[PDB]
Amino acid sequence: GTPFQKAAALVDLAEDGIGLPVEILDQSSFGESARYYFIFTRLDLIWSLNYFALLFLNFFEQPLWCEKNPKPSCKDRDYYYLGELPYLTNAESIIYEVITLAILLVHTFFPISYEGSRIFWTSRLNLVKVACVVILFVDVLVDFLYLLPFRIAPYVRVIIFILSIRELRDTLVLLSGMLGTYLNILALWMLFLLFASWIAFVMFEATQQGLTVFTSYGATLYQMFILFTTSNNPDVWIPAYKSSRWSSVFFVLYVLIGVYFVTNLILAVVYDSFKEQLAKQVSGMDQMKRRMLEKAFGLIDSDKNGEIDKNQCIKLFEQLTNYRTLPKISKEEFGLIFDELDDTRDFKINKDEFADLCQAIALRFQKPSLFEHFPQIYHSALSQQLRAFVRSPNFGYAISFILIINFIAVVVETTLAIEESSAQKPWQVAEFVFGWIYVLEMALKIYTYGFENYWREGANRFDFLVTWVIVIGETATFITPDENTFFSNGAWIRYLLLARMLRLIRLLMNVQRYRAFIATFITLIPSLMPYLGTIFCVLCIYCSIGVQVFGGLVNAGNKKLFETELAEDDYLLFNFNDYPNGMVTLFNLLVMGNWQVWMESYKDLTGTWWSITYFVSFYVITILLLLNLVVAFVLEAFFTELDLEEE
Amino acid sequence: GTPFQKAAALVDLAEDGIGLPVEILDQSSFGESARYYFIFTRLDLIWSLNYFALLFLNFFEQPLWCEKNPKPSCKDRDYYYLGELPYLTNAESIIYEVITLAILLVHTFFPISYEGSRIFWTSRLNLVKVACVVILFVDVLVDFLYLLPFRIAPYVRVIIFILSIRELRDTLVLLSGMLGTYLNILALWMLFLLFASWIAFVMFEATQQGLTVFTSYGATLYQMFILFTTSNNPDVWIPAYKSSRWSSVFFVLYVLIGVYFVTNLILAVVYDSFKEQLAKQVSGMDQMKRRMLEKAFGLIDSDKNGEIDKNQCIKLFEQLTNYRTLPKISKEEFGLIFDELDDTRDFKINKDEFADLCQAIALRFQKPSLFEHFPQIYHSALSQQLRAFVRSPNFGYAISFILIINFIAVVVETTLAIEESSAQKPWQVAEFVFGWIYVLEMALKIYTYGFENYWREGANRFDFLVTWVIVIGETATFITPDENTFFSNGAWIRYLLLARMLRLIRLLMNVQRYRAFIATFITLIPSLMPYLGTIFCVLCIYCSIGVQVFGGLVNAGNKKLFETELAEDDYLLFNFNDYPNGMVTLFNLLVMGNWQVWMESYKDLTGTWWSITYFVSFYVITILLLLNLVVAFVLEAFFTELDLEEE
Ligand SMILES: [Ca+2]
Ligand SMILES: [Ca+2]
Ligand SMILES: [Ca+2]
Ligand SMILES: [Ca+2]
Ligand SMILES: [Ca+2]
Ligand SMILES: [Ca+2]
Repeated sequence: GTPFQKAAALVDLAEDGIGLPVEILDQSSFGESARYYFIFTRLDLIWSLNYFALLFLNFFEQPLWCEKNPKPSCKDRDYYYLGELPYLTNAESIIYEVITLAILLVHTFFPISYEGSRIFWTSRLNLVKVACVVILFVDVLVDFLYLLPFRIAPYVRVIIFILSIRELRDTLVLLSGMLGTYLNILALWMLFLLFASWIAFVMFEATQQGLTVFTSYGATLYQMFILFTTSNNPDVWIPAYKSSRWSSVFFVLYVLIGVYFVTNLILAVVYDSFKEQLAKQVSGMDQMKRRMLEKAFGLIDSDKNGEIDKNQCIKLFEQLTNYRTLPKISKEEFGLIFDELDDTRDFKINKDEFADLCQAIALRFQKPSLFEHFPQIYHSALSQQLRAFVRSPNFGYAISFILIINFIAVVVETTLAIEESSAQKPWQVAEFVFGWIYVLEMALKIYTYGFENYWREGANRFDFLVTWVIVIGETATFITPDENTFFSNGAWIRYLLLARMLRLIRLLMNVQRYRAFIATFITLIPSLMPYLGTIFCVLCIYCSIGVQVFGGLVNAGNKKLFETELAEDDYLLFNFNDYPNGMVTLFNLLVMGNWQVWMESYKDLTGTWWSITYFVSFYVITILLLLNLVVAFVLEAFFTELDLEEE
Repeated sequence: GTPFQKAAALVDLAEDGIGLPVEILDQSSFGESARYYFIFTRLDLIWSLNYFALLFLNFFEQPLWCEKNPKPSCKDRDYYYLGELPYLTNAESIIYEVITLAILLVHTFFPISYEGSRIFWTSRLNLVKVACVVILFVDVLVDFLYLLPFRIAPYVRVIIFILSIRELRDTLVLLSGMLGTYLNILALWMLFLLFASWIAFVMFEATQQGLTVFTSYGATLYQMFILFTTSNNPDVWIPAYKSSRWSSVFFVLYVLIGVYFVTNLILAVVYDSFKEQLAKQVSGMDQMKRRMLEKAFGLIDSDKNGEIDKNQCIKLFEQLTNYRTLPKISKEEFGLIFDELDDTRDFKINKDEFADLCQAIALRFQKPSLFEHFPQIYHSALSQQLRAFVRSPNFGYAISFILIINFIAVVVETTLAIEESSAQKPWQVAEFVFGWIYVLEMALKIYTYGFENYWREGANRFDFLVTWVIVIGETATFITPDENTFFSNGAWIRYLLLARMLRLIRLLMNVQRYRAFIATFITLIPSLMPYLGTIFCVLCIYCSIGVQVFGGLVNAGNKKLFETELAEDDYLLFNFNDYPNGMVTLFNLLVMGNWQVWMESYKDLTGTWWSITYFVSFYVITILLLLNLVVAFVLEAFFTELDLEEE
């Protein structure tokens, strides 16, 4: 067993908790596990595609209320206000499920090769994975045999997706940590609602407002909760205002105190609890990483000199360069990283000085063109003058001028968006000219900056891609002047218009203050991804629940639906019949926009007051816990960067 | 001229920028100015009452649209949806205005006595004050003569009230400072709205959504601005969703980006700018305060020894204690203040050590009963055991037990809130007993702690007041059992029930985690008062404007009003006919609850697209700038208080 291989495995496990167990490092037959692990990691993209396909299966699955026999079969996509996504027949669903299950079974049970036997079965996460996959196998086998209270496949596959990604698991652990403090603050919020509703119930006992709205304590509590959400602020206390204008003072006090005090208090408590949870998790990961790096360093130096020389550290570099989970490293980057790692400047790396490897490896991003093969062309008087022009600050001025002229052309073109394509050809030719000038611009920029220097930064690659896609689109439009179903259609023209509008957005980066804010947003989006994914999974679970319980109560032939708020407001296309319909309905409830319309209506269709436990629990878990968290991150990023400029 | 008098004036000016001018300190005839200033400050409560009466005059003034001759006179409070506040006739209005104007004229022109002549006419604040008062005098004289485009008195007296209070002036200066940054971020927000609306206009050109909602660029910009506030989130893009379910992706992107990027960015920018404004203002005030303290210290020490001996420093306090604008100081507190001021512990105060006078004076709040006059009663065997009981921790346990019994009794009372008073007398006697037990409790607490000890803290005073207030009412209810219009009325019984329920809040006072949050809420409001006052003044200005322009367009006989959103939603009692009606309508717009209903409707009644400039500006100035600032203070207070414990 080569010690450098064990050190490379330890570095992989030090970068993140995913890796080989520490209990297999010194045991015999180490390379056999290593090769199997490497082959497994070669297919991470395949595994990711499989998991995403497993999740996206739910969008196309036939709803359970179609599994029965409604009086019209649900192929009439308009009767039940469904729409726009196809349904897999039994054969398609079965073959798709079998494909996904085969890939999942290979993925789940493959670790047994490189984890030994006892280690695989002694891990809680692996036990949960195997339990989920065996439940999935039993469920699909039952489906095959039948061809049943309900199908448990959506929930189990969503759980598999959640625990297949490290970030979602971390988010769930953090939410579990927060749960206690969240329940504590929820108790105070509930006490405030209960006392305020009791006060309102007693005050408006025999008044006109107590005979239409606050009929009992339960109705008063319900309406006061809705009012706390400010979804019906003027509506709820119109009778009180009409009977006595002084009654509005109490409701103004309630709304103001509730909204500002309670809402901001809940947000602050959630942010504090999540910050403490992050502190604990990050401390745990940091200690694990430090311990793993210490073990690796102790393993490497078998001479016990205390420091690592040049050749040994280089050898470690090409031993660990084989992993795909670590950043790519070049040849001279080996020496560059070794030089950067040295802090005491002694051509050697200390035990504590080596504890900064993970940060150091992905830190260079620097350093030469292929245009210097022929020096008779690159070094010329006209070439030199053009090279002087390209870095001249007036080059950006000229580009901005061309962009403004393009802006004028696009605005005048959109002005005549009603007239037919008879007079559109001169403008199309002009935009062809503009696109080809932009192509000349990018080609000249490549011809100046070189190839690799042009490819180092990512924004330049994005500009590269957008320029090519827009120019190939405009060429496809131009070189085919005859009518065709792929070039004379208005959709292609609209796409071309949007392409020019994005190219005109490019202009907005001229203003430094706006460019800073756009850069802050763009940098923020990757860091907000795990929480958005957790919200997406929660919406998936709630959509499964809503299709299960509120399945087909909204129809075109229902009688008691047309007396509800949903039909009167014309939201009947926002329902829980489909999976996509649930995806959009939970988005509409996700913003508190007329959110009580659904809760009022489905409570009527279901016929029980228990159904609101679905929506209330949705509001309490999603809006008060997750969205508050997202808003907290957005505010924190903006506040930190804002303080960063003046600091 | 006594130097100690000049030092006292300088210390008064060092506490806050309000005081005598610095240019009269060395001039002859100081006591004449000092006595006039002292007499003036003796009437600060009268001045405050006068200013508040001037501000509250607007609530009762007859609306201008009544000064004309409508077909029915506006004494019909039901025809124009007015109500509940009386109108002053011409004589009452004239006499009230003359009284207020005379008092304010005395207040404004009095500083001429103690400030010389040139100094009074060389201050910008005095110049604007005299301009406001002369404009008010001209306006009231014109009103008297007439017995006219519009009445300028409301705005003028609102500005007089605004600049009569130092905190409102400071808030206006800070808003003027923020105006530039707020305008920049508003420009960015407007660019976002403009381009998003253009993209939506060209996307949905010939679609069903472009033929009903996005008819033109102006209508699209209007609807997208409304959608930015999520006031009509599902409503606006129903046609797009019904024609193509994929069109919802664009609107989901727009709404999410708006709500979670732009709104929070505006909030962060406003908070950062305002925090910088506080930094500048507080730095200026602190430097001015230190300069004034240095001048005072240089003035007092005429021996130039560099430190003040004890007796002279004590003598300074008898001179400076005559001002009503400085905290009260007791005779024996002089030595304690002198001891606390001394940091180097040398029985003397240094030049730099004198910088902490304003902080030190209002800092002691410590240091004894009158019950010890007879020692034969207080020092008794039973009295000693009672003293042991009262400080025992089980005393609070017994109090809580009594409170829980009171809870059970009052809940059972409220259950039988429908039955009349025959069975209500046993419960009335029960609450008679409970209130008198609480009276025994508070009197016993006085007897064990003393009188001044019972009076030092303010919460004890509040408990004192509420105990007497509730017990006098409960005893007046019982001692007069016959029917009366002041004791047998149901309103009095309801007041008694609310008083008891408010008393039961003490139970929540026990839970430490809830106690901290309630304490933070109580402590925050004193610090939030100037901003709420600024918002109140802005609402006053907008109410004056709305009554002026949207005066009587909402009637019971209007034809085009019943085709608007206002009448259909039954908000007609929320209008701008009155001043109180404007006070509540601006509150409903102040919270974004169905806020576009008014803006849609008055745009129809006025018949111009310019009227929305009233509401849009109201959104831009109040909600984006002021309410965001209030939310920032609430968040900051909660966050700092929460982080205090873990630190
Ligand atoms: Ca790893
Ligand atoms: Ca070594
Ligand atoms: Ca070293
Ligand atoms: Ca003063
Ligand atoms: Ca002295
Ligand atoms: Ca000293």
